[PDB]
Amino acid sequence: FDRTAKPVPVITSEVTESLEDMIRRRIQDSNFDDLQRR
Amino acid sequence: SAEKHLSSVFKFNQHILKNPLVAQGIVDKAQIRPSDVVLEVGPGTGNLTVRILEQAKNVVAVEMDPRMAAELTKRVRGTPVEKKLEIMLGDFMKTELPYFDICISNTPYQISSPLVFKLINQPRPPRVSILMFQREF
Amino acid sequence: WNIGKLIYMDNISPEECIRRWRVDLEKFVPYFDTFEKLAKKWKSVDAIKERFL
Amino acid sequence: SQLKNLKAALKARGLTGQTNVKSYDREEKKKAIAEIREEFNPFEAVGKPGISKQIGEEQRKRAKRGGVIDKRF
Amino acid sequence: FEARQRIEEKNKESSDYHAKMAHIVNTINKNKYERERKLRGG
Amino acid sequence: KYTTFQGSQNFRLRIVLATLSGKPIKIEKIRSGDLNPGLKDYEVSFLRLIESVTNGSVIEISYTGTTVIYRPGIIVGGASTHICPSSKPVGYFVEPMLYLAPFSKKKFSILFKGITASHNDAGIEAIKWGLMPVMEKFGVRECALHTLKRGSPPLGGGEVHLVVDSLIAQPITMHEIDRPIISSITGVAYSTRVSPSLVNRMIDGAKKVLKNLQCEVNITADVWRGENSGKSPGWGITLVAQSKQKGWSYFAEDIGDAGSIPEELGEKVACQLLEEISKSAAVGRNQLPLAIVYMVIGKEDIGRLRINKEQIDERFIILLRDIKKIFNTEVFLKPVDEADNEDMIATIKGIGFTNTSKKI
Amino acid sequence: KRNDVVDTLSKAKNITVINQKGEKKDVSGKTKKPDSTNIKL
Amino acid sequence: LATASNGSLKIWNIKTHKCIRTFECGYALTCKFLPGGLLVILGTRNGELQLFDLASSSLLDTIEDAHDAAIWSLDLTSDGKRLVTGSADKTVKFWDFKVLKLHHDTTLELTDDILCVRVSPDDRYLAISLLDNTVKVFFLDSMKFYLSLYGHKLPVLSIDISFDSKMIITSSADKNIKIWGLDFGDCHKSLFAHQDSIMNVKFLPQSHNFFSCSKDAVVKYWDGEKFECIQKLYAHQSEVWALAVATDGGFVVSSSHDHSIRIWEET
Repeated sequence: FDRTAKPVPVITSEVTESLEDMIRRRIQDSNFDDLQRR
Repeated sequence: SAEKHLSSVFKFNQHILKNPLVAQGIVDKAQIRPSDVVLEVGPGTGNLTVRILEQAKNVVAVEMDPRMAAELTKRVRGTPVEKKLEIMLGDFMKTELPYFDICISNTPYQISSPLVFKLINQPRPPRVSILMFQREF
Repeated sequence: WNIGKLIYMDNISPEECIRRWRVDLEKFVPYFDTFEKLAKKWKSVDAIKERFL
Repeated sequence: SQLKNLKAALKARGLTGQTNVKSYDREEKKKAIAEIREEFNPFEAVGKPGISKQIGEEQRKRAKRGGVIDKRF
Repeated sequence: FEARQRIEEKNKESSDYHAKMAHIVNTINKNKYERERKLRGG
Repeated sequence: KYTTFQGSQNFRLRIVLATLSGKPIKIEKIRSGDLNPGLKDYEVSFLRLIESVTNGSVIEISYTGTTVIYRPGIIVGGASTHICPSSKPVGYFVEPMLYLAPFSKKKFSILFKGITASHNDAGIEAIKWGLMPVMEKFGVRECALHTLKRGSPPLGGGEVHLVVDSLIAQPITMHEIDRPIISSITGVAYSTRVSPSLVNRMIDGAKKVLKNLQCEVNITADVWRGENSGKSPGWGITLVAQSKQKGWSYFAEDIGDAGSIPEELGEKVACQLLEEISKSAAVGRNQLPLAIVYMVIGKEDIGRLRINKEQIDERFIILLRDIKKIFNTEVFLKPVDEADNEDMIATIKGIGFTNTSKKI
Repeated sequence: KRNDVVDTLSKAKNITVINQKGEKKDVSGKTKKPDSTNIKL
Repeated sequence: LATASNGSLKIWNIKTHKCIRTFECGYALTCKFLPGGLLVILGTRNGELQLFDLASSSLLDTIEDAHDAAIWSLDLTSDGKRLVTGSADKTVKFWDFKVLKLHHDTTLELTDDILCVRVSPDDRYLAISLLDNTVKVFFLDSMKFYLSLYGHKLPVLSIDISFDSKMIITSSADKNIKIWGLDFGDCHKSLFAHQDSIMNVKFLPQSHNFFSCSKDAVVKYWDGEKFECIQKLYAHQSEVWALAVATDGGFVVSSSHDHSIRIWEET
């Protein structure tokens, strides 16, 4: 049978590793999406 | 200072093609081997100098306008092909060229016809050279 | 000794067959003579000039 | 708190600071990077039991006519 | 768990179908070892 | 009941020939007298490969491992991965699949893992440039072998992908009664995890022998380095004699061991190929079995292939006897009218084989 | 913006300049340049 | 132990730590013992070959024109019958001892000077170091090219061959010690052992472990299998010039530009 809604994700280690790599890569370049004074 | 000397030698005061397909054809005709080395001239943005970096062991590029060369450096800084790439300032006619197995470059049309005979004269010339010229010439 | 007959006479072994009118395919590379013998046999490239252009 | 410990752990293994200091092999450094990364993740300081589900999905991830029947002893 | 596998499977077959149809509508209206050279350098 | 065979001789072919014919076979007394009797690991792995590409087959291995009963199914194919044991390279497993690819329900996309070269088996380039051209001559338009990794012995680590897009009812009837004229010599000299200088040195040795010829010589330098060079350093050379007039090829290949001189290998392999031509009339020996089988499974029509007397050896005899036992087809040889050479013409009637597994 | 360029030519090491005489020099203005004895001795 | 220096060679007993005999010699670059320690053979910068008999306390015979250029390196076979000379003339000359006198047998031309010459203990292979940063290994018996080693920034100053003979270590002015397998010529791994160049590197006998000495005056105890430094030893203020290992391997002697020679003994 099919399912109506998107299943809730699980934070497995591979997803954690992939997420952490992106976080590390962003800070290597200092590419930060943060608010600044106008 | 180093900066004052650089300003004196060049004041730091060319239109380029954007269609990639012809550039791919230019690369295909050269058929550069990994063992073989290439001399680059007037590299410009470095969209062409990266292609030769992809298919050649080593690349040394000579640019007319020093600013146009400098940004080419910034493009390659911190890249695997950074070691291979080299840059030069001042016209190729003027200084002895490093020995190269093929000539691929964006030759200026003013020096294009002079360029070819230098290749013919220069000992150990490239076995094949691919260049862009004016249709009439 | 027509070979065409000898091949289908299962009683005669192939090694017996080959000699009269004159090991395992799992080895793809076929049998060859010793290297030094082959090298001498061809110090010239004659006997094949017909095959090549 | 945690940042102080992480700074100390990197400094103890020499992962931070000046390299040209005047007056550790690289392979061991990568081992330290692996150790500090796994040590400083409490979710995967240690978290309470049951907060992660990893061994669950992995078991699930592990979970044609005719075939060879091999009677060889 | 089985729900997620189905979503992935249904996504895959849908993508494969549309790619095939893009080909059919394309058709109706050289070197097989080139990538080896790139893989040589590593 | 079952067509019975003896020993491990022609193990892959007898299984393949059974699969193409659909006739069940029994192979018995496999290494009965040996200290380690029965099937080897790589032969067992080959049987598993046969199952992955067929459906409905029944394979029985005896309690002692010295007898195999094979009841073939239909060739269905599909995408799968095969791990080749270190005892044999990938070519051991790729070669039999070539006999089956054009006659499957679905395209084979088989991914092979393991060592990619040996002294005793077909190498990659032997498959790619040495047998694959032959299948093209027989009607297989689309077929390719892609090397995702090279793995030299003993640790291997190579990766090769076999893709045969062309599905055909049966191979075209063969008509080749002339000696193809060699137009040029090509080849590939390859190395893994080592300096490029070695590849240049094999080419130097091969060129030394073959420079005396009148035709063009161009050997590719295939140096593998980095992550993609496998787990073991190694090197080898393959040469191919090409006949562009009718797309015929002759090839020799070998790899270098520890203690071997790169130039000597180039000289030997150059000194190897030039023998296969002298022993060949229309096809070299190492692709003859592929050619012979294809004509047998052709349309019910007399195909003609020219062979040299040097090619009719014990290998050729056992091959034909195996075909007759399974297909009942006989290969007839007639003299050529010429006196310059002593070649033969092999005339084979096809059985009218058709790919019934494929969609229409 | 020329000065920022000029500093960029100074930072990278693989840079060389030709004078009007044809000599091969670095950006700083100094001419850019094994011995069997020195390496063993 | 024999200490070769400009204008002076001396042979010192380890127990005494003092000279037994002293021999007048030239600007010697390479020093070697003949089998049994009876005689000492040296190579000058001029290129004249010097052969001393320790018992005699005097030179046996000098061959002024044996070699035109400086004898950079010298090595001998285990039997000692065959002697190989590596030098600046870019030709390797093989010398055979005949009753004791030295006679030239053959010369092998090379494109580049032989900075270092090493012969395997089994005498199956012979290694040549060149200023071109390329190490050429020849079968000693057949005198034919076997394999090559590339990639060193600067010429390899020292080559050593393991007891098992499957291993070749090459130390260079590149300041990286590289570990090359003989069977196929592959590099298993490369070590930046010393900041400055590693003048000499030696295998501990009957072990894959190797000693390294460099201009920074360090002596390091490195295992090939582990590829890491077991221990680090500093005792010389100035650069250590050469390192010699005992046949047992129990003790290793090192000499430095500070004119102080020190024995490192295994405990």
